[PDB]
Amino acid sequence: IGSTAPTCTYNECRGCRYKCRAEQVPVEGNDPINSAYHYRCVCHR
Repeated sequence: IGSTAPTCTYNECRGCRYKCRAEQVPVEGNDPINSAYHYRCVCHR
């Protein structure tokens, strides 16, 4: 749908040891032009 559909692949968290997942993280809101949404990988429990 956007860029990282298949998350960042648990390897994205190579090191920790909990639940790994990636998601979209916008910064410039969205109402105005759409050009500021990236994706990152996180490792929480």
